[PDB]
Amino acid sequence: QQTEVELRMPSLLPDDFIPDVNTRLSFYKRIASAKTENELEEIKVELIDRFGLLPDPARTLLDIARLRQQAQKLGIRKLEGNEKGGVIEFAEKNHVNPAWLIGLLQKQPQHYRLDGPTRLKFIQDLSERKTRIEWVRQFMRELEENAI
Amino acid sequence: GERVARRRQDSRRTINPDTLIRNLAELHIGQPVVHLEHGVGRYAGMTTLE
Amino acid sequence: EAILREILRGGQVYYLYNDVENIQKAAERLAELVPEARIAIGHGQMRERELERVMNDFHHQRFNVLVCTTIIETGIDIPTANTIIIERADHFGLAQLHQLRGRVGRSHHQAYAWLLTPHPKAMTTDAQKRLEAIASLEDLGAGFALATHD
Amino acid sequence: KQVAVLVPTTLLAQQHYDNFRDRFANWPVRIEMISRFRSAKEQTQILAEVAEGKIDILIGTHKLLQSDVKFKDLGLLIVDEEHRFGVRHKERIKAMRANV
Amino acid sequence: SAAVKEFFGSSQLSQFMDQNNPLSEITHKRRISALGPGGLTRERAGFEV
Amino acid sequence: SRARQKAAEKVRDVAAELLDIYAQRAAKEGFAFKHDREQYQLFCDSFPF
Amino acid sequence: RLVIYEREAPEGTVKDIKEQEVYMGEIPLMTDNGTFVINGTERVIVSQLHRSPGVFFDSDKGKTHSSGKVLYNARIIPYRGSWLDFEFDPKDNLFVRID
DNA sequence: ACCGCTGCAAGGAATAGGATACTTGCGGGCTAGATGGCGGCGAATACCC
DNA sequence: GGGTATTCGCCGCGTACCTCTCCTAGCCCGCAAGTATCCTATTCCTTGCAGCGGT
RNA sequence: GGAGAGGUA
Repeated sequence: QQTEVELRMPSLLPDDFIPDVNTRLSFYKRIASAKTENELEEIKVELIDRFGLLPDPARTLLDIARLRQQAQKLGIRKLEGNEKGGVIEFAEKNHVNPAWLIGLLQKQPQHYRLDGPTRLKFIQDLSERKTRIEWVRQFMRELEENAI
Repeated sequence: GERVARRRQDSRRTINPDTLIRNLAELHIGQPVVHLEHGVGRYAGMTTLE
Repeated sequence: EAILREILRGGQVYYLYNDVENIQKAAERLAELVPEARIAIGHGQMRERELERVMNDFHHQRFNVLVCTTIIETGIDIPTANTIIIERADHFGLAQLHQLRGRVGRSHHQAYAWLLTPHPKAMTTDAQKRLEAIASLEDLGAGFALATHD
Repeated sequence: KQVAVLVPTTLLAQQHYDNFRDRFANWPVRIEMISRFRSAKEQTQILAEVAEGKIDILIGTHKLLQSDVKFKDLGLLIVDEEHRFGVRHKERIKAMRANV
Repeated sequence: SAAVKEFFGSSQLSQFMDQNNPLSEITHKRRISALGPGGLTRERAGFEV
Repeated sequence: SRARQKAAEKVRDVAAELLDIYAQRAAKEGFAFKHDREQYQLFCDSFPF
Repeated sequence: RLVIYEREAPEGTVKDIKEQEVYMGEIPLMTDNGTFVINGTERVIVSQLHRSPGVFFDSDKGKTHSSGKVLYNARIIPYRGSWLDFEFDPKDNLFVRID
């Protein structure tokens, strides 16, 4: 069920955050089985209540789960990324506006190139994990508003 | 049957354009040079070595 | 002497070098040291339709010595091969050394195993402790005591 | 129950293929090897046969863990020479089929 | 650096300078020691050397 | 290519993955194979030792 | 100057040859006088007086075997190598030993 | 004008090369931690009867 | 047997005082070797088509 | 606390 939003950055629950293994595993199940951003907010508040501050791996895990939550509804089956760019692997029937997609492709041909039927390559200097995260967030947010 | 050993070389003659210059050897000192194994350097003349 | 002792008996030799960059020179040099032997090279970094055919020829006795990497550490049987010669055995684990020693035998013959080393002041200390342990246990069934020592 | 034999090198893959094909040479059991020694056009044929459920013993190297090798009804795994694999390689198949 | 600093710093012949005269310095730089590495012992030397 | 760097910090956690794999293998019950006596004795007779 | 010989060509042929100025060790400098500042303390390395390599004919003057006889020997002491000792037995025999 | 031949061209199959993940070892950095004594003497051989 | 002789290894080698320098090894990480895989260019090989010649 | 060097009687 994980339409992976792997960005080659650590997204997990660190051992110092939650010491015992079983509570970590229970929260992994709870996060990856949650289907609404309201439920992810509930999990986040429960994490903050029972363990305090959320480290960078924990916040990356939660925002990756949120990105997957939006991507499962939209229709991106494998949104990927790295330091040099990334590949959007769509579904058989995605919900991207075609005229808008061609508009993006013609306004930035160096940052959007279709390589295959459902693979769109973007090339971006995503040197920072955070900046990559809001780049993906705004990309997908501008996608979902034009979804048909 | 016998050995099907035909892997002597691959055609590396591709991508040879004006850059190669057909090895005229008229380079002047300080002219930048690419050596595809190592990278970009500055040519500094002909020398003799043992 | 080891290679001639195996050739005159009719068996085959593993000669493990474990360095692909210089294996073509090690085999060419060994083919001058012992001209009576027929020598091939087998490692996992040459093309598939060549390694497969070399290791097929080795089964059918088309050559005696096969200068190999540790791709033969894994359990290749070849019952006629009864002499392994590990060229520089100081940097190998106990498990790897015993596995390499296990490739000879496999039949009613008596099989030797030479672990050539550098000058013993040039080895490290862990290499000395590993070699004095692999040479300490030479018995049938010593693969479990060696494991519970490792 | 579609035995799956996992060996940590291609020479072991080939030798175990030969030994298994020698032993099961009088039974209606189909034995097949998948590794880099097989081509790129017959590897997909082997995967199609296995997923269909017609190869009953599939001897392979680390190729047997690459998430595109789907067994129909896997009932036995045989990890041979396990001291060259690592933990992730040893539960990469145990995770998919839990009770193998 | 180890084999050079070990000889210069702490050896039997790389020794602390006597510096209470100009004479003491200029004659300590000109000693001819029969001891040290590759040489005889301070307390196992006979009557002849 | 920045090999010197120690990358990130455990890009993944293996304690939870291995614990869940073990606790799912130890939770349910595997296949109970049915053994044939005289159909396996032929396979034993194929062994030349 | 690290040479590289290529594998395909016959024995002795230079594929590449690289060169760089490598830093290896800091060596102490003698001052204007003869003194070394090693850790902030001026030290002096004293000249030694040792046995020169070569050949040395010697004898033990009637102080062995209680015979009252002198036993002449001859050492060959190389700068780098194994020494070679000849010596006389108490029966006027000539005997050789190494190390 | 109709058929055989050849050069060319496209299309997929090998093939290289880089990137990633296992095993093993080993060194570097930073921090817990062998050949210049000599006398005396009693015991251990080496030997000869 | 069993006494003599040669050799070998331990034990020993002055008292008191003053000044100075110099005293680190082991374990974790990142490199190397091997092995395996995927992924992406890049060359290579085979077969089918357009143009030209023989009849 | 120990090694190395030098010194006084």
